[PDB]
Amino acid sequence: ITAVLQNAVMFLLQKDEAANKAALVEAQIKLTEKQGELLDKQIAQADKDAELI
Amino acid sequence: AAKVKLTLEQAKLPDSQIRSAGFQDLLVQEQTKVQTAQTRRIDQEILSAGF
Repeated sequence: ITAVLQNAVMFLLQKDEAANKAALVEAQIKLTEKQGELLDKQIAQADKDAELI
Repeated sequence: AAKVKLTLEQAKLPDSQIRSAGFQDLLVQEQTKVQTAQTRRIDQEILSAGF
């Protein structure tokens, strides 16, 4: 009885927010994808900018 | 790149063009004006002596 009670209490508190955390993580994954693309644009932009100096 | 072209044109034309044209014009005009002033001084002195 008591061990089952303790496990259920542990379960309810952490249950819901875990999925939300995972979705947040994958959204951050897409965000990093886009930042990488922007920096890929950055290198070529600077290289073309080279000779203005 | 547009800014680059601005820089290119401004460097190529203005500096050298102004240098050459201003130097030649100023030197020639200054020499001519100095000679004319000396001649005018001589003529004024001659007129004053005659007076």
